[PDB]
Amino acid sequence: DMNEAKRRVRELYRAWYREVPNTVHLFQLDISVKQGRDKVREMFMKNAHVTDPRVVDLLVIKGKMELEETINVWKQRTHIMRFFHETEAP
Amino acid sequence: LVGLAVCETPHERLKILYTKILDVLGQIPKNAAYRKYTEQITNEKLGMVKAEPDVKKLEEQLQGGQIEEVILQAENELSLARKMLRWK
Amino acid sequence: QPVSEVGSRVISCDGGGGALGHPRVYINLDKETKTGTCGYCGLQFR
Amino acid sequence: PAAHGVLRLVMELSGEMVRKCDPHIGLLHRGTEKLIEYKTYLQALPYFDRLDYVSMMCNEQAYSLAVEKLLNIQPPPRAQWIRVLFGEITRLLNHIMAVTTHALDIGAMTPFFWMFEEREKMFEFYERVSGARMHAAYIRPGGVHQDLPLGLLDDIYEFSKNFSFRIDELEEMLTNNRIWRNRTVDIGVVTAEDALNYGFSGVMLRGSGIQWDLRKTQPYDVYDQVEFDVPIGSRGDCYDRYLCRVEEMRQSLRIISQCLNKMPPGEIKVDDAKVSPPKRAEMKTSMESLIHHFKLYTEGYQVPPGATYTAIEAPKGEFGVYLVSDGSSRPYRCKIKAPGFAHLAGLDKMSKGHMLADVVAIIGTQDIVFGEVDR
Amino acid sequence: DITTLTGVPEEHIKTRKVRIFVPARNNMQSGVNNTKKWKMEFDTRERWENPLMGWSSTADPLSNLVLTFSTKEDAVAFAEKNGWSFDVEERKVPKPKSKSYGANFSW
Amino acid sequence: LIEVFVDGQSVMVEPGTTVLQACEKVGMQIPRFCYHERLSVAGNCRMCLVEIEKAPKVVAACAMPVMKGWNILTNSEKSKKAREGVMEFLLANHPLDCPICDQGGECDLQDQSMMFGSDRSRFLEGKRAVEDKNIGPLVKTIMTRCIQCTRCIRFASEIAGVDDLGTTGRGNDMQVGTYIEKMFMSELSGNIIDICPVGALTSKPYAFTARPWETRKTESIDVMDAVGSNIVVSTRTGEVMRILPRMHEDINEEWISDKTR
Amino acid sequence: NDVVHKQLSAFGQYVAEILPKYVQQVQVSCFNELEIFIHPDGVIPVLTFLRDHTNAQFKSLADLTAVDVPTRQNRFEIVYNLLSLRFNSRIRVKTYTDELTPIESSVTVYKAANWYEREIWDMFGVFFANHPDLRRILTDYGFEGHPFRKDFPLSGYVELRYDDEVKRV
Ligand code: SF4
Ligand code: SF4
Ligand code: FES
Repeated sequence: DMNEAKRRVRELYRAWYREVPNTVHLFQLDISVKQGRDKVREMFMKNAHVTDPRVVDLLVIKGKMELEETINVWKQRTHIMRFFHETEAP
Repeated sequence: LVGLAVCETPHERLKILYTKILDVLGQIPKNAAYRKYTEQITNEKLGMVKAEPDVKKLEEQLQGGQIEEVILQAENELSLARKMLRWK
Repeated sequence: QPVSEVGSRVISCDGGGGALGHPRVYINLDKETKTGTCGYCGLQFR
Repeated sequence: PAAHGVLRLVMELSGEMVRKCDPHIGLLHRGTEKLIEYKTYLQALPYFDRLDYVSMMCNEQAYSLAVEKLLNIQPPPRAQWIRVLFGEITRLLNHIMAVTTHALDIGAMTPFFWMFEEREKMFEFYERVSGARMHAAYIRPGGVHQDLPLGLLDDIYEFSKNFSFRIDELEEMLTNNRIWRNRTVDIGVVTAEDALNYGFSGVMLRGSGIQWDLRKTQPYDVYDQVEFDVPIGSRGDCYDRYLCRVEEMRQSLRIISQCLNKMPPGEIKVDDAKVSPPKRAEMKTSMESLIHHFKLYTEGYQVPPGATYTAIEAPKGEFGVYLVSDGSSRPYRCKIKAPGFAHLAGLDKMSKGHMLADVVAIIGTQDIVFGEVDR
Repeated sequence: DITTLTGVPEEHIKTRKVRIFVPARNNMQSGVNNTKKWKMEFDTRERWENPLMGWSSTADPLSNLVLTFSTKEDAVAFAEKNGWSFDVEERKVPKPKSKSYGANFSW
Repeated sequence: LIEVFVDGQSVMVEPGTTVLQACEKVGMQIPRFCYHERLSVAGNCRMCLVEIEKAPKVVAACAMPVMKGWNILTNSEKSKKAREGVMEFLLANHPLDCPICDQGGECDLQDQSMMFGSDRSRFLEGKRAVEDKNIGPLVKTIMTRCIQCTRCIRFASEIAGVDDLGTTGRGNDMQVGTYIEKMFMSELSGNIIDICPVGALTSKPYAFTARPWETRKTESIDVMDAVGSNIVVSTRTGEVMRILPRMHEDINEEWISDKTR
Repeated sequence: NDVVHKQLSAFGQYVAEILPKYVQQVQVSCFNELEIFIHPDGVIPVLTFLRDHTNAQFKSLADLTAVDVPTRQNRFEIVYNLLSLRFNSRIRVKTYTDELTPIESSVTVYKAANWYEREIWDMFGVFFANHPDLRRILTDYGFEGHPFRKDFPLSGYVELRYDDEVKRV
């Protein structure tokens, strides 16, 4: 059931949020240190209407691997800067 | 075989093998045919075990190169039976 | 190119040589009012 | 240079010992299997050369078998003799490349240049029959492409008789060279059963002394009619695998003799025009010929719906094709077993606690090629 | 719904539609084989021309995609699992027809 | 309604109705040319021969109506030898034109040659070939590729209603071309370009422009008329190539106009 | 050969009787390839015995293929080749799976399947339970959508390119 999985995702937000300044530091990202956090919150808003049982936990499975990668310095400046779509024409 | 380790006087260990076999499978209800076949060959092979104190033709008798491995095959069957009833 | 002519009737044009030109095809000559241009070769006949 | 251009083995090394190598393949995942599905059978064949590219012929042979079973069709015998013959010259190619570059990784430098002269002379043969120096899309599902030119077999003879001195001289620079011995003799042993659990294939098995080998075991061609000695290893150290590489080279060199001595006259493509395109002299002068030509190249041949797993003794190990005809002319799914994939999976178990140079040598005994791993 | 699981950009689960149907026989053909079995074609989008060489350069991610099926209900349910907009169309088997060589010779 | 056995299984088939229609009802498909529903049956082009469960000689599938618990082995070997037998005859004269003939992508004759016809040639003489008969702004007659499934005349006399074109002569040299130069214009003249079995009759305006395996085949409806007939428009990437009718019982049924085409 | 078809047939019957809590059917492809079916929950127990002797000493996975098909109540269709050595012969068990149901990992039973779990996970949606470490391989980092999903464009939805204004791909 839901809610049991929502706590998981909150835990995940804690992990991401706290990790972010380390990400900006270690990666030498020049994104505003806030911006990554906000963007995290946004990505968390992207599926903020999913309602199926198993699908959400599956969502935190696919959510683990990314912090799993940034913590291991897997991915890179390019790969993590990728989320901001900054080169796109409006 | 590099992992294979030489084991003198297999026969004793063999008797422990087939006995542990028949015993651990001894809990099988007659229902499933597994007990039937596996006992069928088991007792046959073991019959050869008592029948063949010598090793040099013994492995010409079990029809398996290096009986020294197949004792571990039976060892696999032991944990196999350990699984058979967990599977019910 | 000059238009090739033969007093017979049907002729076969391979485009020059055997197995180095276009697939063998026979150009009919039922109408003398027109030349018999080859399908692939592009060589007229009459 | 030791990473073969496409490996990212990140590892948490200590002072200089490794603690765990962590391979990250996919650095050359060109994405093959998705592409294959959209292209008809005859148009899919080249991908296989593009796979284990060092061993370009045996892959083609693996495929053409994989189709002929589905298609229920048997090559004229001469074709089978070519298919084994170049299967073997390729056997020599991969072993040359393997033993050599494995030496180059540990700095031998020289044997390399002594051998690639020869390897170039072998590419003169792919050059001669296929028209390409390598990636010779020459083996066909129906059997074989063009017949080989008259002037060839004596030429192969003249080379093959003299190659053995070369391999031998190589062996004089290596097998006794006790520096080379010390570097590779206690690494990296794998338990003979533990190999089997990981599904190691080909030489990586024989090094640990298990008897198995597909050419003797489940022969697929005229291997019924060739005689050769499979060289079992013992200790399972890189050194034994090396001697297996060499000895298998000599044995292939035995096979070449027999194939040269029994190479029957006859056709080479299968008679069935529904599958094998008509010869040019014929297609240009009779209707059905031209039509089957046309449809074989337009739509391509259909295959009965079905599924299979063929496997053959590719030099690195068994090469495995699982494919499923939908009945259409485009195969539905074509999973490709890559023997290297399993090996490289087994590596980190095989290489814990070993010195960082030794993991480099041991990558080489795995004789892996990443193009095959990433498929 | 599995929209989050697929990495597909929202644009193409939204502003376009699938168009399930059983394909019509090519009429030049007299054959019937390819006719049967549902397939799940998507709608066409823009495709312009390469300024150089005149190639038909194209933007849309997934124009060429197409999928066979055994039953229509399975297809609709399929797209529903994907959360897809759809345009189901009827199988349109020809009516059986009477034929008679001798009716040609009534009088 | 009579019971009848397609090769094995029983089928409660409609009374009378041709053996062809029976196997059509079980869905197994007999090789065909001259026959065409929405046209008329004819005994020429005996590529439809099939073997009776017991009666020694094969009969045309679209001829004999089924009756009285018949069984029919479509896959019977004698049937197959029959079909190869005929196909070699059809291919004994059809000109080596596949690469240039505009019908080349999907000509039914090709596919029938693949599925059934023996692959080796064993004709070894000289094909007949014949001069063209010019016919109008549209159709590109070539003949020679003609196989005398009369079909097109059965189209003309029975639907277009014009009977200007027709068969001529006997034995070989017999021709489906109309005698006399006179042009054949009609409002259903376009549909024959669809109906024509091979490349013997193909649309001049579209000619050479494209190949069948290429074009995408969108489904829609005509607008030149409010009649609203269903169609398959065909485009070679970013540009329309050719139109074809899409069959629909309420309207066009496999046909289409001509101004729309 | 008739012979092999016989032996595989009888052996298929043999296993069919030995453990029929789950063998849906033991079809023999006529070109000598046996292949029993399995209820998806039943993967571990079958394969386990498949290593375990009776004759089924089929050690070493050859592969862990994952055929896809858009139809069916559950689309993805997993397949396991296997090889026995002393009796030199190959069989091929296989199952089926929902887009969402987590079937268990089979790494312990066949030993050399650790890489495959990761493969099929990143080439498909399907999840294997009791797997020590599923993670992406054969892809880029992010990338997201599984390929080989039988849908999903080969050209994908993305591309990299280097951009000087930001000095980065
Ligand atoms: S159309 Fe006429 S010519 Fe072109 S291929 Fe089919 S049959 Fe041969
Ligand atoms: S016209 Fe069309 S139908 Fe009549 S014969 Fe020539 S090709 Fe066959
Ligand atoms: S349709 Fe039966 S004879 Fe041509």
